[PDB]
Amino acid sequence: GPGEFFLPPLPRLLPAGYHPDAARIEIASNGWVRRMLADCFDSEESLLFFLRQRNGIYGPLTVPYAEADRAQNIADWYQFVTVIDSFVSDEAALGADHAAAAETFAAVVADLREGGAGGPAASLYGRAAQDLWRRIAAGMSARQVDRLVAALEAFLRGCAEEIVPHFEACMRVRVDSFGCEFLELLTEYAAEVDMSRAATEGLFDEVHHHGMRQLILVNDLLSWRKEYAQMTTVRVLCEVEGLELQDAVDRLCALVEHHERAYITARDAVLAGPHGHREDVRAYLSGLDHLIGGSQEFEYLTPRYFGDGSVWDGSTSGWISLTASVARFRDAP
Amino acid sequence: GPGEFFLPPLPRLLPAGYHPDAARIEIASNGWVRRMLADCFDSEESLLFFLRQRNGIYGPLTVPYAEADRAQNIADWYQFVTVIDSFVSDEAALGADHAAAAETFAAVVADLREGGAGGPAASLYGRAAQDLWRRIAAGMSARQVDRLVAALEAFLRGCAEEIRSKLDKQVPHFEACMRVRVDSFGCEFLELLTEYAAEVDMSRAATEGLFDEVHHHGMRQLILVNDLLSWRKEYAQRDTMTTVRVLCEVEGLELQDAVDRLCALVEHHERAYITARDAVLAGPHGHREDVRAYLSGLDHLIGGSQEFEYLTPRYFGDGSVWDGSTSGWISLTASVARFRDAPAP
Ligand code: NA
Ligand code: NA
Ligand code: NA
Repeated sequence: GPGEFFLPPLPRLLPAGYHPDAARIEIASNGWVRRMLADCFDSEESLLFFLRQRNGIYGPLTVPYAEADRAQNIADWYQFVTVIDSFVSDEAALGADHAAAAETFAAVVADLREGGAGGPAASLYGRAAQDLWRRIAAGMSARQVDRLVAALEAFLRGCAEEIVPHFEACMRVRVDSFGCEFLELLTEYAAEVDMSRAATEGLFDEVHHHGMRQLILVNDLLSWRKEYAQMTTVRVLCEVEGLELQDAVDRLCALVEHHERAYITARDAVLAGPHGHREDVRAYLSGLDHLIGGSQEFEYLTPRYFGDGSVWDGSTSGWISLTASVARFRDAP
Repeated sequence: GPGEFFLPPLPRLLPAGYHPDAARIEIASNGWVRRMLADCFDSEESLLFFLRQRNGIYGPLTVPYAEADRAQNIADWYQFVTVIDSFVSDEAALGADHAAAAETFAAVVADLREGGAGGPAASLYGRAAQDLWRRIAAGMSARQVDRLVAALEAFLRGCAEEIRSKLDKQVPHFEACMRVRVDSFGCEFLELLTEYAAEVDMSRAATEGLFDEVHHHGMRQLILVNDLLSWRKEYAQRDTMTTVRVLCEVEGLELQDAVDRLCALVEHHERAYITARDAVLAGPHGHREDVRAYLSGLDHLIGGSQEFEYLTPRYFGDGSVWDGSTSGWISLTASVARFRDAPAP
């Protein structure tokens, strides 16, 4: 096996800012995870393992421009989806199997839209979902709440089902599963805009295609240690195309740059076009800029990817152990 | 011995603010610790144990009003002082007889005194101290630089007295404990660094004793809160210089009685700090922008130090993650601790 690969400097063209309250939001998010989601963990050990991933600072890194309340709401949302994704591992815990998922999660979310706790199916996470719905729905248009309903249903269905021929079919499945519709809706929420109409008309089809593909590729690169040990572009290149790891990494880093520059081109085309003068469109596009820059800053930071025990030292390029329990970028092999 | 104690709600009357770049300053401060101090630790794994304590967020929690560069300088200083404190506090690293202790300690003293010298340092502590001195002394008046020299000397005198208290197996009476800890806690450092962060020079006012009451009560508040939040980690260790040990072993109090007494004392000194501060603010210097900036700086030092001490795994155990709770039952025996609303049955 390789045991060690080199991650070169990535373009990092887009703003990566921290919310002015990022450190405090991470702690208050951690507090909310204990209060609302403790029962999803089989012990204090498992909860703290999760809290050590610092998932609570993702929100403030993606929406550094947002009002503190909305930044807290998004930080708690992302911890919530990560807990349910990673730690709610039983059809009993989630409230449905793959068979029952559709009509079950339709009724859970129907109940949440009404201000309830999503009923017996949602027993270990419905108080959590209710608290987030209360906070977030209040600052959303009714169209946005329709979209949140569909987004949360798909997410829980996606979870129930979880219990390639080529690279592009990998990209298609990574895009369908990354939660892009959530990210897009929450970007609108943070920026206090409603892009519901412009988005159905396809104004953002190109910026979303490149934006989300950049997010996914950066994520596949920085999550490769975690995934190697457990559906990802790195695995497709190595196994389906038979590339050496370093060649796969080099290919994916160049692909990050392709989609990053193409995102900027496509964003600039909307800014130059007949909706580009609109302030809400500008605010949304700045939102996506900070989501893309901030997600990558977050992905360097998290012990979810560098191993429980790791503490980021700010290094972003160099040699990294594929296998070691705890990793960091070293300036030599 | 008791297995737990109850920490009642403390007054928490003073502002605990985070620097707007706090998260980022912590990471960069972790980077400085690896670049300058990696070789102070026995391994990568002991370096990570130290980095997991989040000592890098102390700076941004105590000078949230400062410019980012000065906040970074203070963040790095506090991490460095925490390393020095853990080395001199460690009988194995230092020596557990006078002779061996004194030789090791003399090397630490000589290394840190290289900080403000003209020739390059050879030691790990010397190069770290030189780096921090060059960054900080650049933002200081000549009088503040002399005071920085005196602050290091005060800190080292205090460390020497804490070391001797272990060697001689002697718990000080409360007033001798507080008198040592004003040195060992680095109060002169914190005062000067608070002027530096606020970009003021209080050298003249301090010489005239404008802040004697403000300092007396504010520093006592800081030391007492630190003693309460550090007890979990200090309780099994021996002859350490903490008022919890003074009240238990010198004055014969049961742990919970000692804790309750020290919480009453935190509130005494915290209210006396606010009264003393308000007197300066109402007095013939109280309109001065620099005086007001300094006292606002001490408010944030006092509030932020307490916030930091609740969050750090240095106190709540490696692997702990603060949930924001500030009062309740705390285990002395658990490998990780947090405040609970019931005792262990
Ligand atoms: Na902050
Ligand atoms: Na996980
Ligand atoms: Na690192």
